[PDB]
Amino acid sequence: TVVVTTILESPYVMMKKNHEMLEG
Amino acid sequence: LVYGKADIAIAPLTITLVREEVIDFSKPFMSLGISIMIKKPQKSKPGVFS
Amino acid sequence: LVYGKADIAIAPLTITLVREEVIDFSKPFMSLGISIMIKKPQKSKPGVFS
Ligand SMILES: O=c1[nH]c2cc(C(F)(F)F)c(N3CCOCC3)cc2n(CP(=O)(O)O)c1=O
Repeated sequence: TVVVTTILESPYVMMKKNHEMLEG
Repeated sequence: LVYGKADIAIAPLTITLVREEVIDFSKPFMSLGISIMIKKPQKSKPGVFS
Repeated sequence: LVYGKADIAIAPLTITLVREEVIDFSKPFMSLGISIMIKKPQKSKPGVFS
């Protein structure tokens, strides 16, 4: 496995609606 | 990345000299630049003497 | 370059996977692409008795 680092930046990296339900 | 906390930063990170001196970048996967943003040219109010 | 005849190539040379396999490329010094080319619109001059 690897440690991919990013930032919250739409539309590059966006959280889905069901981010509280799913955690991965 | 320099301190080992991450392997690869797949993010919109700009290839620049300062950063380039400490990490290594892949070839750009996206080329961009500075640009002008304006409001869409709405219809003008008819002038007196139009 | 690969066979040692030259020590650096500073012509306009595309960055491609095939070429990148055998040599080293700097970061791009000029970004470009395919583009469309047409004749200038050539504004019409109206006839006198138009
Ligand atoms: O690395 C490459 N760089 C190239 C650079 C140019 C130009 F920008 F024009 F200088 C051109 N053309 C020269 C004349 O035709 C139009 C553009 C070809 C190039 N080609 C061959 P291609 O891939 O067959 O186009 C390459 O391989």
